[PDB]
Amino acid sequence: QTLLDLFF
Amino acid sequence: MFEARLVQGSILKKVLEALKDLINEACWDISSSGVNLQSMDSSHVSLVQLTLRSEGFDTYRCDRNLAMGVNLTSMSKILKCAGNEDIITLRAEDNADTLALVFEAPNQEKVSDYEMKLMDLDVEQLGIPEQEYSCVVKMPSGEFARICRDLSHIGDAVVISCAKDGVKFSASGELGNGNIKLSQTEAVTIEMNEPVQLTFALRYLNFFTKATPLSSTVTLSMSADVPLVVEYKIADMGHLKYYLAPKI
Amino acid sequence: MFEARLVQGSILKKVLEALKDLINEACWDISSSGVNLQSMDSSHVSLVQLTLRSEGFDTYRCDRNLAMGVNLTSMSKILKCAGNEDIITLRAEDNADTLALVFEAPNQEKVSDYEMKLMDLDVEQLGIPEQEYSCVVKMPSGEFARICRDLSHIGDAVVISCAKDGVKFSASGELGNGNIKLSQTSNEAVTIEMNEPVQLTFALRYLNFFTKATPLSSTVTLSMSADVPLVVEYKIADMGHLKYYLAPKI
Amino acid sequence: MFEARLVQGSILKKVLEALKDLINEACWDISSSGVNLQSMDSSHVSLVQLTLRSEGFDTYRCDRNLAMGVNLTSMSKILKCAGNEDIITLRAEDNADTLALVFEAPNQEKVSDYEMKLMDLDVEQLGIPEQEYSCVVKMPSGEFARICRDLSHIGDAVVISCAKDGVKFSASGELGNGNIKLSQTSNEAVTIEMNEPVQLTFALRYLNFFTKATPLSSTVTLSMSADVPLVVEYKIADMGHLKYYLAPKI
Repeated sequence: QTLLDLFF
Repeated sequence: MFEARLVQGSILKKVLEALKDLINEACWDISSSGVNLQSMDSSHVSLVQLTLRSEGFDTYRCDRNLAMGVNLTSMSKILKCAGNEDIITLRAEDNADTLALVFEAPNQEKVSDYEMKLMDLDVEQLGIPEQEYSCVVKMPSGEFARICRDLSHIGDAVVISCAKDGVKFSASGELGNGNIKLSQTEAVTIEMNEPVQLTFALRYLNFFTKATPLSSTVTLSMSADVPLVVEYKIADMGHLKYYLAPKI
Repeated sequence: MFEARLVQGSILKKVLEALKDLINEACWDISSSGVNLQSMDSSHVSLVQLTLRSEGFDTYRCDRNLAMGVNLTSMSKILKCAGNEDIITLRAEDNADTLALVFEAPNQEKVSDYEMKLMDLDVEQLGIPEQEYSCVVKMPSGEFARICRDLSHIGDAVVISCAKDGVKFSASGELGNGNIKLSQTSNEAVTIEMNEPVQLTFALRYLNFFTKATPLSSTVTLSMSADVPLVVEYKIADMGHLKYYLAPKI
Repeated sequence: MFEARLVQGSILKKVLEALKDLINEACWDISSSGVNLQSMDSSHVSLVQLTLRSEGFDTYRCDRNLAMGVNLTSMSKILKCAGNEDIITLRAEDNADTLALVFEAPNQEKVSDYEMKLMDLDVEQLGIPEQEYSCVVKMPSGEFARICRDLSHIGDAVVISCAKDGVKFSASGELGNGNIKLSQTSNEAVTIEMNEPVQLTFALRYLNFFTKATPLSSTVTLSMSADVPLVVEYKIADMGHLKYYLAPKI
C-alpha cells in the first residue's frame, strides 16, 4: 500500500 | 466578507456527508471563482478534492480570498439541522473567526441561524496535473457502490481490470473469491487507450461511495502506477473527486 | 371491577410509548370520570399528567375507585403485542392483583388475553393550579420535535424566547451556537397568545422525552410564564391529553 | 459435475437466510432427484430439512451424487452479493473442492461469479418417518411469526393447545402471562385438520429461528402429536419445502 504526496 | 446562497441546500448536506467519514478537518479555500477544498486523509492513502463554482450559487460574493479551517464533523452536525429543501446561505466576516450558516424554506416560517467556530490549520495546498488516463469508466453510481460493498465481504482489496469491451472487479479472501464483469452498454461506457490492471483498498472505496447521492453517475479514471480518480459531478456547479493510491 | 373498551387501541399503545422512557412505574387512578395518571420522574425535574375521560371510551365502567400500580415498562411490552388497529379492553378485578388486557380485531380471528401483575406504590398525589400563562404557543408537533432534536446536537439547554410576533429557540455549546426563529402564520399553523414576553431556559434531554408523545397529535402547545414550569401538552382527540411539566433552569 | 440454474434466484437467498442463524455448517446432498439438506443445530434440540426438487430448477444436472460440505455463513455472505431478480446458477466439478455461484440478470450487463471453498463434514444422514399427526394447523406465516415474537417477550416457552375449533398459544413469565386464540376461518385462512387434541410446550427461542423462513411462503403448517417433535413447514412454491423439527419440553 503506497501513499499520495509520493504521487503529488 | 464572504456570502454564498445556495437554493438547493441539499447539495451542501450531501457534500458534508460525503466528506466527514474520510477527513476530520479541512480548509475551505474561498475565492471569487468558487469554493475549493483539498485534503488528504490522515493515512495519506487518499485525497479528496471539492469544487463548487461561483456560478453554481444563486448569489455568491468574495470580497477577499479566505482559507477557513473547519472541523467537518462539527459542520456535518450543523448541516443535519437543515431540511432537505432548505435554502442554505454561508457567511464569514473579515476576521473569519466563525462561519455563519442560515437555513430557510421558501415559506420562511422557520429560519435557522448557526454560528460554528473555525480553527487554525496548516493549509498545505497541493496540485494535480491534468492528465489523460489509459482507461476511463463511466457507470451508474449506485452500481459501483454495490460492487464495492459486496466485494468488501470477500476480501479487503479489489483488482480492477479494464479492457476495451468491459471492466472486471475481483477480490479474494478466506471465504473464497469473486469476480464481477460489467459490459459496455444506466449506461456503462469505456474510453480506453490501453488496458489497465490495478489493485485498490476496498475500505477507502467504500468511503468514496458516501458521495453516491450527489450524482447518478460516477467516473473512474485509471493508468498504470498512478492514483485512481473516482469523480462525482455536482450538477451545474462542480465535482467531488477522490484519489486512491494503488497497491504495490 | 373496572372495565374500559377502547376501539382506537393505538391511543393506548402511543400513550405507553410516550411514558415508558420518562417513568418506570406509576399509579393509574381509575374513577367513574375516567383514567388519570400523574407522576414525577425520578430526578424530580419533570412531571407527566395523563387524562383519559370515561366518555372517550367506547364502554366504561368503574364500580369503585382504584389506584393500580403499574410497571410501565411491563405494560409497554404487553401493548407491543397489540396490533395498531386492535380493539383494546382493560379490566381489573376487585382484588386488584392484576390488570387484564384483551386485544382483538373486528375480524376477530385473533384474540389475545394478557394478565399483568400490579405493584404497590406510595400513591402520593399532587395537583396543578389551573393558571393562565404569559405566553402560549401552538405549533405543529413534528416541527417542535425536530427543533428539540436538532438543538440537542448543539447544546444541553434551550433558551425559549416568546414574543408577540414569533418564538425563538436558542442553544450553545462546544461546536458553536444556534437560533431557530418561528413566525406566526396567516393561513401546521403557528399561533401565539401572548400577554407578556418570556425568556426561559430548559434542559433539552427532557424535552426529547416529551416529544415521544408526538404520534398522539399533529399539534403541541407550549405554555410559559416567568419562574414557573413549562407545560408541553398533546391533545388525545375526543378523550383527554398528555401534559408534561418541566422546571426552568436558574 | 453438477450444475443447477434457478431463474428465481431469490429462493436461494431466502433459504440461506432461513438457515444461517440456526446452523453454521451443513451438507448439501446433490442427486439427480434434486438438492436435500438435513442438519441438527448444535444443541440437538432442532433439525432443519430442505428439499429442492430437480424439476423446480430451470436446468439441472447431477453427473454423480455429491455431498458438499458448506459453511452456511460463508454461503450466506456470498448470496448477499446477488440481486433479488438475479438468475443464480450453482456449479461443482468432480473433485468438489469449491462450489461456484454465478449471478446474472436477463439484461446481462452485470455477471458475477463466486467460488467458495467447501469443507469436510461428518455426513451423518438421518431419516424422518412420514406420519400423520393428531393435529395439523395451516395458517398465515406472518401471523405465526408475530405470535412467536410477541409471546417471547412474555416467557421463553409457548404452550400450543390445538382443538378442532381453534388453536391457542400461551406463555408466562415475570411480567405475567398471555394467551392468543386463533379461530378457524370460513372464507389468510386458518384451517385445522384434527384427529385428537394436543397440548405441547416448545422453546420460543427456536421457533423465532424458524420464522426467518417466513419470506419463502405466505403460509406455514404446524404438525403436532403427543411426545413427538413439532413440524413447522414452509412450502417453497413449485420446488420443495423447508421443514423445522422441534423437540417438545418434558
